[PDB]
Amino acid sequence: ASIAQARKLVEQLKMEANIDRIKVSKAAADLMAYCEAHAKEDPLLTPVPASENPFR
Amino acid sequence: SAEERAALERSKAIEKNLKEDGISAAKDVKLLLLGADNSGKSTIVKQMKITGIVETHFTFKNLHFRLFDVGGQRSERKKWIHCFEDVTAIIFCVDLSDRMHESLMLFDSICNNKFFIDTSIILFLNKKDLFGEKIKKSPLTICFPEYTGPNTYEDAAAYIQAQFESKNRSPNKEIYCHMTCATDTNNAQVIFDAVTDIIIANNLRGCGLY
Amino acid sequence: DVQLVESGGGLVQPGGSRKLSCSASGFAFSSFGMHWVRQAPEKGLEWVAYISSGSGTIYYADTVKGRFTISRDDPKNTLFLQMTSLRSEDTAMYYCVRSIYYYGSSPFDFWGQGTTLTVSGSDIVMTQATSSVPVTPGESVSISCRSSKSLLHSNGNTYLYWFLQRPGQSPQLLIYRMSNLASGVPDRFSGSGSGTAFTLTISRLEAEDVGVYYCMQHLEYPLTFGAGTKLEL
Amino acid sequence: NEPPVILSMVILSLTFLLGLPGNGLVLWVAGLKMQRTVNTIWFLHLTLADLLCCLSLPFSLAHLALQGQWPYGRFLCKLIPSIIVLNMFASVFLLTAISLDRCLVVFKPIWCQNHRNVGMACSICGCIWVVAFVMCIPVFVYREIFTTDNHNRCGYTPLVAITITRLVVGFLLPSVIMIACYSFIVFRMQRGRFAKSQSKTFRVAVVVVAVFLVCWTPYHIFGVLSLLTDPETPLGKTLMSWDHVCIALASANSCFNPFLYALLGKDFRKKARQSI
Amino acid sequence: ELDQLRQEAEQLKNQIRDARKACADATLSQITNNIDPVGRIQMRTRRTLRGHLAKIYAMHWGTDSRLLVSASQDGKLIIWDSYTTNKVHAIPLRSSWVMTCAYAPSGNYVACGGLDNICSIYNLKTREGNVRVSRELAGHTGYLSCCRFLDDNQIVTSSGDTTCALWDIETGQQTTTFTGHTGDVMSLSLAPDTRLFVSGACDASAKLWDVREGMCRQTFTGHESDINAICFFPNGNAFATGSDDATCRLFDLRADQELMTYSHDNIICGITSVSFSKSGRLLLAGYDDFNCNVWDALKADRAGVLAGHDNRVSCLGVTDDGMAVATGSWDSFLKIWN
Repeated sequence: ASIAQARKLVEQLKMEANIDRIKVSKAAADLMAYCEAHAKEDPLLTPVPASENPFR
Repeated sequence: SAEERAALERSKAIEKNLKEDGISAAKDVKLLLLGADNSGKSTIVKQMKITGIVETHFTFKNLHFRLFDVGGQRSERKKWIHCFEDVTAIIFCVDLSDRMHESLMLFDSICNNKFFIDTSIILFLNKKDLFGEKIKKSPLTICFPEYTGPNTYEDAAAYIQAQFESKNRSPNKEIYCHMTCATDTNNAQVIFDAVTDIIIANNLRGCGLY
Repeated sequence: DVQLVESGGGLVQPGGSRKLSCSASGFAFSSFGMHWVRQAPEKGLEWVAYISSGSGTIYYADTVKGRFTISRDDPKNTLFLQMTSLRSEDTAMYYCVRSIYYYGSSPFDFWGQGTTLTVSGSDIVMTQATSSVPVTPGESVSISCRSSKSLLHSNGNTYLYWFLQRPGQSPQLLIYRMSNLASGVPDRFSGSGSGTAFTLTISRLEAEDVGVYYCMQHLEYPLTFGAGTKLEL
Repeated sequence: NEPPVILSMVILSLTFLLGLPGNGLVLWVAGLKMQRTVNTIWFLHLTLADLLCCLSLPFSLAHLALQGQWPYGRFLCKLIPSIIVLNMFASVFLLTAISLDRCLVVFKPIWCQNHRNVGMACSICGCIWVVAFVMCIPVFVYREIFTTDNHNRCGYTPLVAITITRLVVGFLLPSVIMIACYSFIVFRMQRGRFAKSQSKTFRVAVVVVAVFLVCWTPYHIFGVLSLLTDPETPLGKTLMSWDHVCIALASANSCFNPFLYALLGKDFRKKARQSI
Repeated sequence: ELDQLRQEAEQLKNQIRDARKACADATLSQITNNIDPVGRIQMRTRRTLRGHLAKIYAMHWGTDSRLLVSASQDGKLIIWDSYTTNKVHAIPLRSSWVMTCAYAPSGNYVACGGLDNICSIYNLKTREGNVRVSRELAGHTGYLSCCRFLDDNQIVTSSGDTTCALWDIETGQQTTTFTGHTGDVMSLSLAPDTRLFVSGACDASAKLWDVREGMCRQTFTGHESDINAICFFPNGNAFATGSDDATCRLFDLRADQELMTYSHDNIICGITSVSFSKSGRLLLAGYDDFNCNVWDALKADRAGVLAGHDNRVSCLGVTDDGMAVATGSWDSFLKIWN
């Protein structure tokens, strides 16, 4: 009963613990780079004039 | 507008259909049925005629009652109980023969719920004669350690009714109690009169005069 | 499947009347708008009448208003055309067409079978320059159809339709709105155009592609058909 | 600046300044902020009639300031003291309909769930508007122009029948229906689940009836007493002096109505507080 | 042997926590401190769609950024035209207890589920003109909370019986099932490449699955209450989860830990819906406090509020091209902001 559940849990933990992890700073850098590179194509943070928006 | 006028006509037609459907469906009387497991809910739902949710609709005196037996959902109540609000009343069934502390805890949990602060509860107590026979066999102090008095059937029934009815606190709702043995056909008139009273109270509250 | 059988045509004396029925089955007749299209023995198609879903709007042609009338029977799944005061030029074989309209719909997708009826200024002028072209299998043929007015509306959609009528059969919709291929049509058929001048391209023409091709506009009623370019083997 | 007329301007000014804000805000809330429940239609139409009365109040102010003798054309005096009567009688009839609905939603709970929707309320309100317009025709057709002096004043079976009809359909049926209905509602609240109540409902009913009967009765009293007392005498001179105060009270009832009908609906009170 | 297994599990959890802690050298706020703030974001209601009569529970955007499907407790699922505010379709449901809806990427099918334990697929491009129920997937013992179309053939559904299952609309059989959650799974989101998905359970945890292999990969537990919504970053390497603790947090797939927390002192109501912007700079979250707050994804401060709803907002969605945002609430009003 509980033996099978414990075996499944420990197997899941062993398989999960073997995931490679990159530094947090690199992740923040790439999120920031993606956010900055596509800033031009964002009709929300940069308002679009009434000529070029369908929701007039 | 060259051929979009046909699209506008179609949109208007289906909007009219939606409005008609809503007006037609607004006339139904909704009731929520709760209670402990194996407490006679099946008996009463099969007594007034007709896997997740089981709906039993029937007509009595021009009132279309839509009764939802939602006992089949063995999950967390808080994640789906909020969609059952705006219901006319809550039917609570408890087995008097047995399974009483759980019933009291469930009644306390469901009567003080945030979404049900105004919905009155129609409380039923079936299996009256089984309880009388058990009293004739065993005292009623086994279930309630702090019960003091004569061991008559009427005394015990009144004490249980008082303990169940004392759990509410909101001034805006009342608890309707009734006695049944499941060998009767009076389980439909009680619901009818309670629903009429709740309708009168809700209308008076809505008009602002209450 | 979808079936549009119509009957009630025959020899009619001049000045008489005749009532036509278009029986429909296999689809939801209640939500479909029905047209009426006739075709002269030696000429092209000619729009006649139109009834909308729910019997809202009814339109008639210049030579049709007053004499004719179009009605439907939704519970009985039939379309009716009471036509009166038959002149000598009313001889044709009348079709039945379903043209449901919504965003992204495909009007004029299915055509009827037809009943022969042997009788004893600001409109858009849409013309096809060439009325006959000789073609061979394995070659590419292009048919052009010029319009008097600009068919490109302010919303970006141009209303040009292309039909093919095989010998002995009924016309089948090929291109709707001048760029969209109808369902069931082989991919080798393509269409294009710009505002006034439109063209249709056929690649790898086969023996089953022989027939007469028509161009049609849906900008505003009445609807004007083209002259009809005939491609023969 | 005699007391009987300076009091009339004082009442008219306070009525205008107390009604235009309240009526405008309540109309805005009930028209945009609030939904379209059955009960909201009655309040919407009542506030529409009261805003019409408040907007016609400046006409009364101008008429009282000039002691009659309207300087406008014939059509202006053919219009204004007919829309005034239409507004007052529409307000009265909508109050009566509100009372009838209050009794109906209580004495017949079963029927008022199947056959009770927005369409019925809209149709009833349309019928009220139509009957008020039909009943305000005699004051529009029996109008005459008579100078009889330096300035051209505005005034006019011709008077007894219209006075009797106005008094009947503005005093007897409204007041009797309102009183009987509220008595029945108070009585019904003394049977069970309502014993803790009947202390606030009785107060609301009695205050509404008292306001309605104190704001309207003098107008009809002096309207009849003018038919009873001949003119060119102090008995009649006092009547015409106090007719301005009567009209001022009639206008004041229109601004009093929202504070007793719209603002008692706690949900509407919260919605108005949020909007403001 | 139970004690040995428990000790092994405890030491594995300790190792996982130590590894997650070791990778943290600098927070997200420390790096995005030299960038300019986006400033005040003023958004106005351009269109209003008033068709429903009950509380709206879910909505989805079309793949062409023009069509929209909305599901409410009235038992209907209407298809909306965003540009013209027309209604194209009105599909009546068999069971009125609906809590989710999905719109197919190709535009042919619309899903629906709820307390009836059955996922219903509808066919839009039918030759007869009307909409017919193509399939009824019935394999769950609990309420279905979410469903997303992977393609025209297979769909993944999240259920309230602590299970998630991948289906096959062709034959209606559970090709693969995902298990491991302790509580109800009330959220689900698919990757841009439709190669993997995450689930947000009621036990204050989030797990990372993959549709092909069918096994959990990583677990993210940082919350203190039930998780009500989840959504990936547009890049596909991060996601944000909103819980009932009145806070929404940013998790990184590659870092396998938190990045920032988005909380305010004057915020008490729990999150109901979270969505990202097209560039990922704006994170719009729906609140039970009657308002929608626009959070700066890199500065962790409020850039504006979306007020104008009379009740709790149930769902929110940004168009595929980023032009507009749509919010649905419990007062049966759906609003398009721009």
